Amino acid sequence: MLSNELRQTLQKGLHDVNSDWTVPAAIINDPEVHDVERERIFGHAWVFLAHESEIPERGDYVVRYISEDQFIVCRDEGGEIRGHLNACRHRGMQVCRAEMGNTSHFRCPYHGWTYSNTGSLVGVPAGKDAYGNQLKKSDWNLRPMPNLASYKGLIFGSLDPHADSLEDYLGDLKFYLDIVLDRSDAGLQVVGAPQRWVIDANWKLGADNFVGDAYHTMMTHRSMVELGLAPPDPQFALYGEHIHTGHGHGLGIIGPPPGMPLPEFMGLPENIVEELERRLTPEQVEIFRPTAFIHGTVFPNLSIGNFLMGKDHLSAPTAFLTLRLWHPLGPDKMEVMSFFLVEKDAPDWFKDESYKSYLRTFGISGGFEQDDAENWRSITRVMGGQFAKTGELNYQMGRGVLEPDPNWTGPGEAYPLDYAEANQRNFLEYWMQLMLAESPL
Amino acid sequence: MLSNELRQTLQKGLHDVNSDWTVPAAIINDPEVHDVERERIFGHAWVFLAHESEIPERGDYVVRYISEDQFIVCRDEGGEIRGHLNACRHRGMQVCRAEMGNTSHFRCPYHGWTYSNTGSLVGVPAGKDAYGNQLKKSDWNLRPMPNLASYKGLIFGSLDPHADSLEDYLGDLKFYLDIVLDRSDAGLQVVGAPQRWVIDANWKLGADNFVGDAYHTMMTHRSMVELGLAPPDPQFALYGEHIHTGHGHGLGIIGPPPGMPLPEFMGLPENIVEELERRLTPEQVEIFRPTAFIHGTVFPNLSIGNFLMGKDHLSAPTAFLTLRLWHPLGPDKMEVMSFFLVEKDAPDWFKDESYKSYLRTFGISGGFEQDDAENWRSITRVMGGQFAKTGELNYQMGRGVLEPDPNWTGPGEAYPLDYAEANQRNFLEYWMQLMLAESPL
Amino acid sequence: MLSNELRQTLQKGLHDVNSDWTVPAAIINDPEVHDVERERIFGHAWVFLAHESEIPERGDYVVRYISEDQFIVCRDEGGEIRGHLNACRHRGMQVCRAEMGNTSHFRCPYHGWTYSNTGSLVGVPAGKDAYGNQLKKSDWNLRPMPNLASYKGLIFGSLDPHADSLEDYLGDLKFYLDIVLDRSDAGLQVVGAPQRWVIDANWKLGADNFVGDAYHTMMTHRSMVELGLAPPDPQFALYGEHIHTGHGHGLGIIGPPPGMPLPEFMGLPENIVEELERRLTPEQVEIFRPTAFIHGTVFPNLSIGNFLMGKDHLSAPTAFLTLRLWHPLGPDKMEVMSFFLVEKDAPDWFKDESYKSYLRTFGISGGFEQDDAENWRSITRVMGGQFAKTGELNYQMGRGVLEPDPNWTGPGEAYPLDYAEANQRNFLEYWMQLMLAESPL
Amino acid sequence: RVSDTTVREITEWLYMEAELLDAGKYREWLALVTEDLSYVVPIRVTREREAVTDVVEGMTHMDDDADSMEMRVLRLETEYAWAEDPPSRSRHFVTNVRVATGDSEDEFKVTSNLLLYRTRGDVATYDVLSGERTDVLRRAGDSFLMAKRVVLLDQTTIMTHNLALIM
Amino acid sequence: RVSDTTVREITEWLYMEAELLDAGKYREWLALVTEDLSYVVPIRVTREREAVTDVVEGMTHMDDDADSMEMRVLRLETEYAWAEDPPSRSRHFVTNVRVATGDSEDEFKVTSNLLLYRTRGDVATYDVLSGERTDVLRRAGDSFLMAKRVVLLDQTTIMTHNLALIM
Amino acid sequence: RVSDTTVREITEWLYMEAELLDAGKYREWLALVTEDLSYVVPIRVTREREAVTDVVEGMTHMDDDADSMEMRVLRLETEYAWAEDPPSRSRHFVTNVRVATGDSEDEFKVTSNLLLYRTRGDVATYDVLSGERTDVLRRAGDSFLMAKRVVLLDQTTIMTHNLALIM
Ligand code: FES
Ligand code: FES
Ligand code: FES
Ligand SMILES: [Fe+3]
Ligand SMILES: [Fe+3]
Ligand SMILES: [Fe+3]
Repeated sequence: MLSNELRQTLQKGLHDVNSDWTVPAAIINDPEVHDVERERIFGHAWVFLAHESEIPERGDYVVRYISEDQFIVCRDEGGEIRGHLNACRHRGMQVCRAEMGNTSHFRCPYHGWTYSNTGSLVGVPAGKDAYGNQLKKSDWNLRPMPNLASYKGLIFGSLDPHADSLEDYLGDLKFYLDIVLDRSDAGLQVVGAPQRWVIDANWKLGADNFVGDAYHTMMTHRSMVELGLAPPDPQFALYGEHIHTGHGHGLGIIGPPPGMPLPEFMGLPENIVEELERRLTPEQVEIFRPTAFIHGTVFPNLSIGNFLMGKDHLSAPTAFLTLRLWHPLGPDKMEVMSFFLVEKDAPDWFKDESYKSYLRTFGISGGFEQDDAENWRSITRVMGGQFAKTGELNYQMGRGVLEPDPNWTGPGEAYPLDYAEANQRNFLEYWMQLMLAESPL
Repeated sequence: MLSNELRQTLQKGLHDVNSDWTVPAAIINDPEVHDVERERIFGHAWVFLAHESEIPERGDYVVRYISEDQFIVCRDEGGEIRGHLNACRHRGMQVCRAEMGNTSHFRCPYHGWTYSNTGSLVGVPAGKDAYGNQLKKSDWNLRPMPNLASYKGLIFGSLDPHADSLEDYLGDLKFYLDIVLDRSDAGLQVVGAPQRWVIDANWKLGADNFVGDAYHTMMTHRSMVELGLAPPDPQFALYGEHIHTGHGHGLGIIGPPPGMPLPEFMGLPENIVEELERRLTPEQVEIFRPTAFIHGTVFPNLSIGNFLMGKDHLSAPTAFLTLRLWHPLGPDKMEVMSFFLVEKDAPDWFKDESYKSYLRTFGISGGFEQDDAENWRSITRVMGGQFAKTGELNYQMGRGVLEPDPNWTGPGEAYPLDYAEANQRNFLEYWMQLMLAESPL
Repeated sequence: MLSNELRQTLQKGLHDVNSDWTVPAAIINDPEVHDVERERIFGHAWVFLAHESEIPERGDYVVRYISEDQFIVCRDEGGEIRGHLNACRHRGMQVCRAEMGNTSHFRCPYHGWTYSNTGSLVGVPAGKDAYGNQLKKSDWNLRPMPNLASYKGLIFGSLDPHADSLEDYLGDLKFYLDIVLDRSDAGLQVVGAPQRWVIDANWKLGADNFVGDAYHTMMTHRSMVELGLAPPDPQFALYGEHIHTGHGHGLGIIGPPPGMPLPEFMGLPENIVEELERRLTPEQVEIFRPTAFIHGTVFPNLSIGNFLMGKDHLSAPTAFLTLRLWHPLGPDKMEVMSFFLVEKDAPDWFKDESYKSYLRTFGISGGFEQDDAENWRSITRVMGGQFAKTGELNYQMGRGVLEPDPNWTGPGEAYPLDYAEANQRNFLEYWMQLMLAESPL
Repeated sequence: RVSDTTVREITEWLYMEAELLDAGKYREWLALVTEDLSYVVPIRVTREREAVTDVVEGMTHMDDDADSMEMRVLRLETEYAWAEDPPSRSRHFVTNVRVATGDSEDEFKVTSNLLLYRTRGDVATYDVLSGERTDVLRRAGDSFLMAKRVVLLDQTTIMTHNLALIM
Repeated sequence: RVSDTTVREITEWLYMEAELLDAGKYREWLALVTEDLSYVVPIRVTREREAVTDVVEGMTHMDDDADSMEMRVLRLETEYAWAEDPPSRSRHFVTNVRVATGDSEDEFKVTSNLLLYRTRGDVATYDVLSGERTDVLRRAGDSFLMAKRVVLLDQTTIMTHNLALIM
Repeated sequence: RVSDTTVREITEWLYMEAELLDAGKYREWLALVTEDLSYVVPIRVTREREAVTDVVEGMTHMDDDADSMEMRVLRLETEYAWAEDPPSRSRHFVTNVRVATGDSEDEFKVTSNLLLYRTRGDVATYDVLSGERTDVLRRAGDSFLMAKRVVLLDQTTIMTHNLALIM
């Protein structure tokens, strides 16, 4: 149950988010918030696990998470995608202690119960001598992820057997995910593995940032503005669109100003442009055509960056795509999992260039993200104070001014600029609704 | 008070343990379980502290624990065994900051109150100038262990002044403890000190393993089977007995198969065999005669291993005895204290051989125990997941098959093989009864 | 709310402190105690932050704490002393990540909101393009310390907007604070910065020690007695006074015996003596005249040491003043912040001498304080035990003997010796009253 | 095979390098690198012992050349590099130095163990990175320049909040 | 007294030994040991300064000879050494190397400080073991073999979950 | 400029010194210091990169001369030095040793990285201090004496409970 203090705070916040346009500060770094959130958000929402291109062959697996629960995500010997809790049904040992690999079977080191990558318990040592053949193996298969599904290569799981389908949960966001995920015939590939590392910050600060925040560029990334890597125009995000959807999802799309021609479709290779013109609807094509930046968050904790950027201060920019998890470790700690993706049929020159543009800007050593990380840890630290927590966060950007764009051709609630905090407010409104749900939804 | 969730989990557990033969997974790694257990198990049960042979001389002491409580266990200047809370009565400072030693007195470094190793406050600085001789020294002696007792050299303590006597608590287990502890006239000696190290696992996993589990040998210790150090026969534990008693205690005894002659009495030296034939009852003698392995747990967290094993892959086996504490540090952390013991009157050649057999197999660097440790830390980690915690542990070995042995000559509930999980079930049943006890017992 | 257990403990303690003269041991190291204390003590009491001499120029600031809450303490561009919560009103970032410095403005790295050192929000990037000039900047100034005040150079803060004034809170203690703080026209100066380090002990142990404990000198500082640096007379504290006030505050004052002439006024330099004779009342003068040691605690966690001591075993003593914070980090952890202060117009030769006398005795490497730290960490560790926590602390020094001094010329409740535990009892009484206050005071 | 006076010079060169880094002398450090610099920090994943390698192919934590390493230093010379302003306190402990001849004369293969200690601000915590550095050093005048470095950390999930410090 | 070229060789030998261990080359490491090898890790207990020793008599954390060290390596060469499969990532930092003449010619007393760093799996934690190694090295051909090592750790309660790694 | 045999001697001197401290041989260590000894451990505070220095002026964690260092050792020779009785287990890891010529002949400027490891009692925790030591060593007979040491730690808030150990 919620403490009365937490309940009241959430109730007040649910009113404040659309009137004052503020949110209680107590949500950022608080042990009760984190414990309630674990069940109410991470025990119900759909959470990104893996991209299908990470496990392309039969027997391929990666080990991924919903909070502290560990799951084997694999392609089984029949070609089916599975998600198995990594806990032997006998005494709970990990049946896989690697981060990824390929195997036809998972053998528990403790007593040797042997599972197919299908999940089926197929082998029990001393089945006769110890169990008298009484043990019904099909009752002790690896425990499945209660809900597992894919959208365009992205594997999600939910801990709730009664969750809405993934497609309903994504809803109108699907239109925009297509623009990033479905451009090419052969599809996207994760190159190598994600960068994983620990930031002493709450996971929400990363989600909040990618869901709607272009504003921070001018100050947080001022060093990059000076080096010529970030947009120099302080008005850059006025040439864009701020979009949100049901279930907390939101994104922004920014293009160049009228007096700046940039190659269409983020300068993607010719063969990819051919394919996207035929794979996406005309409405999706025209939204994508003048894009320079796409940032968004799929509630709760998967963010997307599709950005056009130089690999150093002397280079012309190239497009790169990254997906990242803000994996919750504690009220004041997360593990970032940052993935670099590129179209499988992109020429090798473009894959290398895109990789470098991603690498020097984002990720653990990127010149942008390293400052983002410093901001989030700083917030988290001061937001652990009892007095600091009685305050509010200001999401008032646009208050008294924002009007929906009547001319936007895509679904969702859209505003004709990308200096706004409507997406962040929508993200935290869904968060608060889930926190207050005594029964799901 | 228990949360409603924990209460219901324990109540359900108490039904499942003897019907489905399962136990809720939530008991392994949980902060509330740990906190309740600290009072309900460790505040009531008898806990092993020291062997008498560690403090043989007047003034000798070791510092030992019941959970976070620290006790001086000493032989005082009158020859009496004492257990004193290691906390000055004035402002609570440790009056002994060494792990062991010899002293006639404990002098508190803070203000210099001085205690006999008897526990009596015998000196107060400024007794006149500061206290005006009004301080009644005998009201401020070191606080005794509420219940302290010995069985055959083993010093136990309980935090509960109204506990059943040690002898009642051990009950029928005494018959079997004799077989390990009371073979010789001069008795057992701990050699040196215990190895002490930290394992990121819950203590119960060590206790569960030693109370009943031979089954794990084939997989956990497969490396040692290949090297010729563990029994190669997959049916080895069929030539044994699985025995439990009231108060959660249990053990297993394994001997060689009919077509394998091994020296009687674990090949103990001739003088010890002489003595044991005279010290133990004919029934005890005949149970011990064909023994190769004895493993057991004295509830809660003292385990025994009396094993016949090579000191390397090239050597004939020799018998060794180890006692160990699975000391509770937190839900996901324990400190092992592993003691090696040998009969004081064994010839020196045997003491050295038995020491090497113990050292290369069990303890911190042992080829068996190092894998045991890896398994327990792995289970503990994945058992912190909220979804993992909603499952069950499978203790169904023998369900629909086990019948008590009508021919067993010892006390307790006994089964004519040692592939069973009846002992683990009895241990957890008692643990669950204690967890649910609103008033003691 | 308090658990029933904690409530009953405190209620019993409130009775015991003045009857038995004992206090429950459960108050030293316990997670619920700490968490309730954070709100009930540190959320209401006046806490020392900085000395005015640390921020002498306009723009000067230091970063200081009330528990986990971080505040900028600065002299603003109009010369006013401010205390600002160090958390941007936007998304809560630290607007100053240095420990000290000089600036006219604080600019948040995250989105560049820019605040005067006055606290006023004076600049917001994209005020027009993002906010449409609808953001009322004067509603989003840095959050002030709810209560901020100074006494004779010492800056304190309280988190309670309805606190009693600093002057009422200090009450009769002001008479004695003057003797240490107000001797000179130009005032005191903090030299350099505090020493800051972490001790694994509860903060109250340091406060307890300085509020009234001279007794510990004979044993804790026995090494220093042997080196000739601590008083060799076991009766040394009989030549002194033990004094306490409302609000938990207390001090001791010790001078030399009749057969030991020491320079008057702690041998302070002539020009400081001249000034003190004219700044303090004759009553304050005559109390200070034969002083060798003054030690005390301003409730909760500010302690004062004004001591006459050798800088090594071969040197004549010189007086030094230290103020120290026992900063609460957790039930079992604190950060000491130890300041050295000296009169600004003291001759330089004396400043250096005083500095060395302080440095070799107190602070992180001091031959006294290093043993103090060891004692406090030792108590803390063993007082985490559940059984240790059911005991009591003995504060019976003087019970059946203490009579108030009818001849004492200062305010407060005064006893004619400094071997007594009345000050400690008074400190813990107020602490217990605050812990039990359901509504403030 | 062999070296001697060269071992000394290379070892002193490593200690001087580490000193520049720990002093925040990034511009000076940048003068120690070669025009064809390759500076890489690979990703590792936990794998069974049987695996040929646990180093990730095609993706990296850091993969710099002379131009990107210049950008890195230029960023730290602005007034806005918040990750390192205020600067970390760091220490590069460089031990187990092994020197071997390179593929050309005038080149040396230099392998050292690095423990990097890091604190920031006034919080009572610290980070440690441990790893092995495999370098190619090239003779230049009477000293050396670094043509190549690979920092292989003994971590999979990295236990610091960014790689804002050069290793 | 004295050495010089010998100091270099011994130092290089120690760094080569550590390198093999950190690469999990156990079979190769086993070839560096002598037929009369004694490898021991003593137990220590906290004692007053007055105590003559704090090292436990008669009991040990590890007390290997050549046969038992072989067994240790043979175990790690099975497919079932679960404690080290998957392998730990470790680093042997070897510093403060002191070399003295032995009891025989051709024998050297070699003392080094060891800090051993260790991670396993993808959990964001690590162990550190610190200690002093006192060795007897014996000349063998143009190199050395280890006849003896005592690893004295700066710990009483050991702060790692097993001693599965050779130090 | 240059040294060589001197580098060896100074390096061996530093390891001999560290060894004495880690063995609690304080009286013997005291013999290594000069009559005009200055031993200091400054305070640092976090500041912006722009600040000329982050080292505090006029206040220190430790500022000893020969007389106060004697007092420090004499304290530890009583039966009552509670902070170090029972003694800590410590290890001075001394790395990155740099030797330069001093202001006089017969004086050397010596800079080394220090990682100090510390445990006490049976509690499963440990402290690490990291820092740079800058020393003046003076020739005395056939060895050296320490005339000056500055220990600059890579910490502002110190992460151990006292400085009862000599660094
Ligand atoms: S825990 Fe997996 S087989 Fe027993
Ligand atoms: S705390 Fe032991 S004498 Fe005061
Ligand atoms: S958090 Fe400070 S300007 Fe946004
Ligand atoms: Fe950013
Ligand atoms: Fe086992
Ligand atoms: Fe003191």
